This record gives sequence, C-alpha cells and structure tokens, in this order.
Amino acid sequence: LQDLKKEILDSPRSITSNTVAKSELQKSIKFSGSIPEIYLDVVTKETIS
Amino acid sequence: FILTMYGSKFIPFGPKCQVTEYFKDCILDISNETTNDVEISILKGILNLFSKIR
Amino acid sequence: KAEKSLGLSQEEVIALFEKCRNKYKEGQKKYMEIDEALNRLHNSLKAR
Amino acid sequence: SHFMKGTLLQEITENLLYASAIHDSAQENMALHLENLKSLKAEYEDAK
Repeated sequence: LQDLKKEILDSPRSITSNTVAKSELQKSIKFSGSIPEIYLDVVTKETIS
Repeated sequence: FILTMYGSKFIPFGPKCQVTEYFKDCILDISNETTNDVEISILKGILNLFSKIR
Repeated sequence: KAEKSLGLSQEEVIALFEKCRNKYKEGQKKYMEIDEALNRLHNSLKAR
Repeated sequence: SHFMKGTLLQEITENLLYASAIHDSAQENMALHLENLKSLKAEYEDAK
C-alpha cells in the first residue's frame, strides 16, 4: 500500500469555462488602460452572435 | 443574404411576391420555437416585415 | 509511538485517503457534468 | 390570456418559466455543491 500511495502522491491530490479565451484576449489587448474583467467576460461569453 | 437581397428589383417588397411566400414557408417549416437558433426567428420577423412593406 | 500520535491505524488512514481520492474524483466529475449542464441550459435559455 | 393561449405563445412562456425555475434551482444547488466540494477538498487536503 505504501508503494501504491507513493505513486498516488505523484498523482495530483486536492469552472474555467472561458478562462483560456479570456486570458488570451487580455494578453493581446493593445490597450493601456483599466480593461475591466466584465468587458472580457461579456466579449468571451456571447455563444449566439 | 436575405437582408442583402431585399430592396432590389429582383426581390422587391410586397405581399403578392411568390419568392417571399416561399421563403416564409421554408422558415415556418424549420422553425420549432422550442430548441431553435435565434437566426431562424430573426429571419421570420424580417421576412414578415418585408412582406408587409408595399 | 507514531500510531498513538496519529491515533488512527495507518492502514485505516491510507484506506480513508484512497476512498477520499475516489470521492474527490467522482465529485469533480459530477461538478464538471453539473457545470456543463448548467452552461448548456443557460445558453439554451438565452436562445429560447 | 386568450390571445396568448390561441397563438400558442402561453405554452412557450410556461416552458421557458419552468426551464428558468429549474435553472435557478440548479444554480443554487450548484453553489451548494461548490461549497460542499470546497469543504470536501479541504477535508481531502487534510487527508493529504
């Protein structure tokens, strides 16, 4: 059980719906300003238009 | 495409035109109003408005 | 001495960790399924 | 009421309201499950 636990410890122990898209939009923003997170959230969560 | 075509000589506004009637018939066929894309409802409204225009 | 300091038997604690890991994995899968269902329902509600 | 029932819009409104109520209940249960998952994650961190 100890050796099995050692391999289990190697395995990670204890939402991100649009985190990657919002992060990539934030990195390439070409804007020196506040850029509030609400704007990024509304832009990256359209899903319709 | 529908927005671009309407208003020309080929596809003019009017209730008697057969093309608009065919388009409305097709839109009513696809439309279910339970699980449908917003574009279908927008097309239905726009086609109805264009048909009403004389 | 180590057992009395820990209190619970090491075999029981390792079995509890294994069952806790299984519960964590199933809870994470349930949470992901609920989140996906909620997002799909929210998008469907907006479209409807 | 008569106009909405005749035009088959009342049933769509009832279905949308039922789906919205289910979504709100699911969001509240999702928040409760997130709190429970965080408590389980803290318990599993203690187990780790």
